[PDB]
Amino acid sequence: MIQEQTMLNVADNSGARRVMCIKVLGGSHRRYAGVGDIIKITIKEAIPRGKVKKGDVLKAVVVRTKKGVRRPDGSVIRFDGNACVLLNNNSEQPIGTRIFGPVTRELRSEKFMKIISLAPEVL
Amino acid sequence: MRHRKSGRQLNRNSSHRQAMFRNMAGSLVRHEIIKTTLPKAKELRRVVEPLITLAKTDSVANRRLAFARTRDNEIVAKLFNELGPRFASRAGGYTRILKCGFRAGDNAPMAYIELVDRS
Amino acid sequence: SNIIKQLEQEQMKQDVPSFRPGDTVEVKVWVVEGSKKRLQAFEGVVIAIRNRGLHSAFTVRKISNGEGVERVFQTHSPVVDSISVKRRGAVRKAKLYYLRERTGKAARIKERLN
Amino acid sequence: AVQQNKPTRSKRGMRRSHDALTAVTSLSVDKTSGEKHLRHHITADGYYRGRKVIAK
Amino acid sequence: MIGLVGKKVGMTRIFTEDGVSIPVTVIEVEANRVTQVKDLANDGYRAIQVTTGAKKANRVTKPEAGHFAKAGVEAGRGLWEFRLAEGEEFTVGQSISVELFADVKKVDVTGTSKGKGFAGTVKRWNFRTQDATHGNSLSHRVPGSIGQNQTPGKVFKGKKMAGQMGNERVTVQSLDVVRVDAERNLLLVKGAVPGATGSDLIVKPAVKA
RNA sequence: AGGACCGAACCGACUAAUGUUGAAAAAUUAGCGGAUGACUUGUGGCUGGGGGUGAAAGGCCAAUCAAACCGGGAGAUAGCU
RNA sequence: ACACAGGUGGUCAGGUAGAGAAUACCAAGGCGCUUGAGAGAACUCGGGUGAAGGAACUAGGCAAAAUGGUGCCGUAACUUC
RNA sequence: AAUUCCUUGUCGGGUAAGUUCCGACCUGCACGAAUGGCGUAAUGAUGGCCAGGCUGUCUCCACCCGAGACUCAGUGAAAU
RNA sequence: CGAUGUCGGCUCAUCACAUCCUGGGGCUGAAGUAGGUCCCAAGGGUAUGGCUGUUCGCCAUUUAAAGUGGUACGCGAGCUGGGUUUAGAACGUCGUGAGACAGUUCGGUCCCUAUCUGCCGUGGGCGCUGGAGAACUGAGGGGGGCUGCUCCUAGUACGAGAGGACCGGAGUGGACGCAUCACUGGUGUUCGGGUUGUCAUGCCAAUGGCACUGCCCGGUAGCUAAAUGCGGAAGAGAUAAGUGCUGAAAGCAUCUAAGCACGAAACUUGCCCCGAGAUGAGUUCUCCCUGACCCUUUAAGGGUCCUGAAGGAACGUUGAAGACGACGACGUUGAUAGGCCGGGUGUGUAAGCGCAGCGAUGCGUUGAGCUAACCGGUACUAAUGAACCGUGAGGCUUAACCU
Ligand SMILES: [Mg+2]
Ligand SMILES: [Mg+2]
Ligand SMILES: [Mg+2]
Ligand SMILES: [Mg+2]
Ligand SMILES: [Mg+2]
Ligand SMILES: [Mg+2]
Ligand SMILES: [Mg+2]
Ligand SMILES: [Mg+2]
Ligand SMILES: [Mg+2]
Ligand SMILES: [Mg+2]
Ligand SMILES: [Mg+2]
Ligand SMILES: [Mg+2]
Ligand SMILES: [Mg+2]
Ligand SMILES: [Mg+2]
Ligand SMILES: [Mg+2]
Ligand SMILES: [Mg+2]
Ligand SMILES: [Mg+2]
Ligand SMILES: [Mg+2]
Ligand SMILES: [Mg+2]
Ligand SMILES: [Mg+2]
Ligand SMILES: [Mg+2]
Ligand SMILES: [Mg+2]
Ligand SMILES: [Mg+2]
Ligand SMILES: [Mg+2]
Ligand SMILES: [Mg+2]
Ligand SMILES: [Mg+2]
Ligand SMILES: [Mg+2]
Ligand SMILES: [Mg+2]
Ligand SMILES: [Mg+2]
Ligand SMILES: [Mg+2]
Ligand SMILES: [Mg+2]
Ligand SMILES: [Mg+2]
Ligand SMILES: [Mg+2]
Ligand SMILES: [Mg+2]
Ligand SMILES: [Mg+2]
Ligand SMILES: [Mg+2]
Ligand SMILES: [Mg+2]
Ligand SMILES: [Mg+2]
Ligand SMILES: [Mg+2]
Ligand SMILES: [Mg+2]
Ligand SMILES: [Mg+2]
Ligand SMILES: [Mg+2]
Ligand SMILES: [Mg+2]
Ligand SMILES: [Mg+2]
Ligand SMILES: [Mg+2]
Ligand SMILES: [Mg+2]
Ligand SMILES: [Mg+2]
Ligand SMILES: [Mg+2]
Ligand SMILES: [Mg+2]
Ligand SMILES: [Mg+2]
Ligand SMILES: [Mg+2]
Ligand SMILES: [Mg+2]
Ligand SMILES: [Mg+2]
Ligand SMILES: [Mg+2]
Ligand SMILES: [Mg+2]
Ligand SMILES: [Mg+2]
Ligand SMILES: [Mg+2]
Ligand SMILES: [Mg+2]
Ligand SMILES: [Mg+2]
Ligand SMILES: [Mg+2]
Ligand SMILES: [Mg+2]
Ligand SMILES: [Mg+2]
Ligand SMILES: [Mg+2]
Ligand SMILES: [Mg+2]
Ligand SMILES: [Mg+2]
Ligand SMILES: [Mg+2]
Ligand SMILES: [Mg+2]
Ligand SMILES: [Mg+2]
Ligand SMILES: [Mg+2]
Ligand SMILES: [Mg+2]
Ligand SMILES: [Mg+2]
Ligand SMILES: [Mg+2]
Ligand SMILES: [Mg+2]
Ligand SMILES: [Mg+2]
Ligand SMILES: [Mg+2]
Ligand SMILES: [Mg+2]
Ligand SMILES: [Mg+2]
Ligand SMILES: [Mg+2]
Ligand SMILES: [Mg+2]
Ligand SMILES: [Mg+2]
Ligand SMILES: [Mg+2]
Ligand SMILES: [Mg+2]
Ligand SMILES: [Mg+2]
Ligand SMILES: [Mg+2]
Repeated sequence: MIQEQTMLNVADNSGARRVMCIKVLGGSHRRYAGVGDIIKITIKEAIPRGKVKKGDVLKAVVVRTKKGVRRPDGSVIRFDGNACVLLNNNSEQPIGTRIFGPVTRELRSEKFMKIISLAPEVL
Repeated sequence: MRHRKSGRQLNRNSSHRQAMFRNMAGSLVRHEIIKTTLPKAKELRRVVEPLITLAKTDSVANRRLAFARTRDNEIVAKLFNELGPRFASRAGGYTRILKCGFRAGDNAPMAYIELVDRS
Repeated sequence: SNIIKQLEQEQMKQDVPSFRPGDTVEVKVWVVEGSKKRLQAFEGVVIAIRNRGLHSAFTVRKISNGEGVERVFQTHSPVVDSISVKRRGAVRKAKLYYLRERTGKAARIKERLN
Repeated sequence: AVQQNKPTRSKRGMRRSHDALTAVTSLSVDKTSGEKHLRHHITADGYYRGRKVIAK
Repeated sequence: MIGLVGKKVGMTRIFTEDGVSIPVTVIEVEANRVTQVKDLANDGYRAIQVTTGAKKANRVTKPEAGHFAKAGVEAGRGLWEFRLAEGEEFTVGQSISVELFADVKKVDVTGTSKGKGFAGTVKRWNFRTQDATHGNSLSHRVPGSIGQNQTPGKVFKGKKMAGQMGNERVTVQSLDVVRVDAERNLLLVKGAVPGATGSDLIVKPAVKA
């Protein structure tokens, strides 16, 4: 359940460590973003020599939330870290190539089939 | 709104409500009939009638529960030694409400509450 | 009521092994992808149990890949396929929410042996 | 927060149209003591539905 | 098309084979008993009048019990009336089972909603709280401004204000029927119908095709 | 040792809510400042209105102060209402 | 102006916890603050809790929240040392 | 600049984005040396700005405890 | 000018259309994609932040779009008090000076219990031409009306390629609204436990009081959203702009003059709710009442006694009903409430006793004990015999029947 000004965490080897959501995408007045969603972020903190850099503005895809997802049985898969995976602004596809931590079954699509392939654990 | 709720508030906060019924239930059993207002009388039933329900089993535990409900040794005695064997075959309903009209000073609806087998 | 319970009793799975909080448990759930019903395992600590008969459910917490994953299975759901107690434990409080901040050493719970 | 005219006393009667009281309809005559009392209330002598219930 | 009168038993869930948890609402529907057939020639419009349930025989009034005895049917807890579509007719004492819904796919459920008492504008019309701090004097939940300065110098009809909320008739449309358990007289509909447990419901088939 | 520090009484009065025909013609509540000193307080005493007094704001001088209060000239005058 | 949530100088100094006349529960002692009875809507006042986020609110982090004790360790620029 | 009219000066930093801020520039409308100049540690219920922390301030409000409101009895105002 | 008290924000709006988005067209220097402009069209929709008091502006980043205006530059007897606009103070400037500056800066009291209209609700009264109880019709009145994206059609038409459709269909989102509490959660000062200080129950033990519910940890019902169901339509009719057919006036031509077809989120329907106080007071069904008399200025009259129906209301127990009223369920033939029994839930293994242990404590008895609003039962208590109200066949005029 991500809104603006939300600090997130980085789930790959892209280079950032701490980002912040600035815009939920996919519709006017869209309050919240769960998993499988594209948000615009800045970068608060990165490694000293990474593919991205402090102050870059780019998209991301949300993979782990604290509020968790739901399932058609009524089950629910929470986490502890509101974490995301960075994306290109144009090709709209991940930047780093080593996904950290698990992801969920809702993430898979033709859009994000690469990310679940690089993920260690698809719940 | 208060849908499906229970209990009364009686224009008193919760520590006073619990302390008042404690003082009242002991004052009931000491006299077996008292005069009070009707909403206080309809609510006292949901205190004393579980105490009489507890009076049907003289364990040392129920001694310790009923003293924790009342804090009065004399009431603890009169419950188990007398009211135990008195109401010993009644499926609840140990008390009775009798309405004596209205109070003089403030028009409050007064009612007598008594135990059933007082006579 | 007598009608609702009559409908819950015809969908409860009777074969649920009983357990308590603080029981390390492993759960096999069905995962369908393509036309493949693989049977994914999942294993962790029961930290909360909500009992309402048919609607009864429980919460399992594990630490996967440095991340704490809670997951709450509807008990009588047909997507869970097997529940197996691995390690019973001796906890005292009925819901173990303080295991959302104790990690590693303090996350350990001692084994019930009775 | 205040009137701009004196409201007429004809309005004051109309405002007090619903302020009339209401007489007690039924008085139970006690079948034993004979005295009249409020239905579902006890008498003034401790009778209720015939029998003596409280020695006052 | 005609509908059926039911009572809201409560909400539960039905798992499918595929692990889909469908939150159903249990509406029992007892044997609806037609009391009177209206038409054009005496009444101007074709409709039936049905009853359901049973009632205390020493409760029903001689005007009301005389109406049931005219039909020759057992007295129910209330009467309801359903507009016939054409080519759809019934006799007087004919009963109706819940097997009418045995082939439908969506239904429409009309019931009296719950009553939330005297509700403020925040709860009723979904206004906004004002600033809960920064010096708000006595105005944390009020509706603010209600009109304009003098030129429409009044307050308009149907302005959203405080007041009564709920306890009124509503209808939830196109609910999905799940199961018609005709033997124990149940009806399983996906989603939540209005009204409290045990209130009366009017269940018609889908009006939108 | 200290116009030292923290902090009660005491003395204050920064913010906020309340109150605004109040409980109150300036207060309560919750936080706040000083608290061995240029501190605070009690009893008595002096300074009188263009005067007093003022770590000064035209402050304060009996709920009133760019001139107190009370009597008088005085039924001041009023091209205004 | 009141049987008014204000003001009013001095003297007394119990117990336990506690540095303490803090504060908490108590002692001696003194009260229950002179309309009540119900109800448990809006709304207001005074409060308690909060999913996910954490100043995005807003003139302004106002207010709330949070911090808080003792002992020990460790402690930057700067400096009138 | 507590002073700059133009003016949100320009440049730099800061922010995703800065009419504020901080640092340069001097084009000082109209600084400037006891109606003091420029520094200045400490100090401040001081002004502006930033960060962390925390949180119903907010998204977006929910629920609860009381005191009122409300009904009944007694009393019984006010401005206009 | 015997006061119409103010900028901006907030909260609620409402209207216009000079249309921002969506809809439909015409033309294009319109290949397609895109535009461009014009015409019809107000139905709904019509961002969030950074800056500063802003209005305005600029910027970021979205969106289909981030419309323009009116409404005392809408809205302080609704809030705010930043700006401006008092008294303090200071700078620059001006003035010999007091002071002054649409110059700047720091600081700076926002009252009002609603009488009427208005409105939101909800009652009482009476009417509706005998009374009563229900059920409706619908004269009307409100509400509702948004849109993205993907895929198919199809890399098709197109195009030199780049690129890339119409139309039609499926799917899925955003926002909003209604409902609901089964799920997920929140709350749950009445349930349960832990624990601090202290005091008390003779003491130990066990409890309890107070300390913001002492502090915490969980949490039932209910209520709730962030939880999850549903909705916006399709269609009809009649149209706007526009497109036509036939077709003269006017041997031709012509969408029109006769006639005829089509034509949009607009119109009227269709959907939802209110809805016979629709005074024009509607309709249907059921039930109830079949007394004597006197009196006159014979009347739809006055009085007397008789009679008291259907039913109603009061009362009482009450409610997922509720400010009060109302509404609903029930009043012994009775499960209405409380209690009780059973279950269930939650808490998590009571007390007591035994053991172990110097002890703190641990183990056993023991998933124990406790358990609010739940569930299913139960007349144990309280829902009185009643009384009260409402009556006595329902004016007149024609008409049609019927005798
Ligand atoms: Mg109840
Ligand atoms: Mg006047
Ligand atoms: Mg009145
Ligand atoms: Mg209700
Ligand atoms: Mg808001
Ligand atoms: Mg105020
Ligand atoms: Mg307030
Ligand atoms: Mg106004
Ligand atoms: Mg007008
Ligand atoms: Mg000092
Ligand atoms: Mg204070
Ligand atoms: Mg000090
Ligand atoms: Mg003198
Ligand atoms: Mg003075
Ligand atoms: Mg003078
Ligand atoms: Mg003078
Ligand atoms: Mg004089
Ligand atoms: Mg004169
Ligand atoms: Mg007094
Ligand atoms: Mg006093
Ligand atoms: Mg002392
Ligand atoms: Mg008093
Ligand atoms: Mg009261
Ligand atoms: Mg809170
Ligand atoms: Mg709690
Ligand atoms: Mg929170
Ligand atoms: Mg949290
Ligand atoms: Mg900022
Ligand atoms: Mg903002
Ligand atoms: Mg801001
Ligand atoms: Mg600002
Ligand atoms: Mg603060
Ligand atoms: Mg606090
Ligand atoms: Mg400037
Ligand atoms: Mg710069
Ligand atoms: Mg200059
Ligand atoms: Mg010089
Ligand atoms: Mg000089
Ligand atoms: Mg100078
Ligand atoms: Mg100087
Ligand atoms: Mg309250
Ligand atoms: Mg004027
Ligand atoms: Mg005037
Ligand atoms: Mg005015
Ligand atoms: Mg137009
Ligand atoms: Mg066009
Ligand atoms: Mg050309
Ligand atoms: Mg329109
Ligand atoms: Mg339309
Ligand atoms: Mg619109
Ligand atoms: Mg902005
Ligand atoms: Mg406008
Ligand atoms: Mg205006
Ligand atoms: Mg103002
Ligand atoms: Mg100001
Ligand atoms: Mg001055
Ligand atoms: Mg000045
Ligand atoms: Mg000069
Ligand atoms: Mg000026
Ligand atoms: Mg009426
Ligand atoms: Mg409409
Ligand atoms: Mg719920
Ligand atoms: Mg529930
Ligand atoms: Mg919960
Ligand atoms: Mg709950
Ligand atoms: Mg203690
Ligand atoms: Mg002890
Ligand atoms: Mg005490
Ligand atoms: Mg307390
Ligand atoms: Mg809790
Ligand atoms: Mg249509
Ligand atoms: Mg047409
Ligand atoms: Mg045309
Ligand atoms: Mg032709
Ligand atoms: Mg021709
Ligand atoms: Mg549409
Ligand atoms: Mg029975
Ligand atoms: Mg009972
Ligand atoms: Mg039970
Ligand atoms: Mg249990
Ligand atoms: Mg034990
Ligand atoms: Mg205990
Ligand atoms: Mg055991
Ligand atoms: Mg039961």
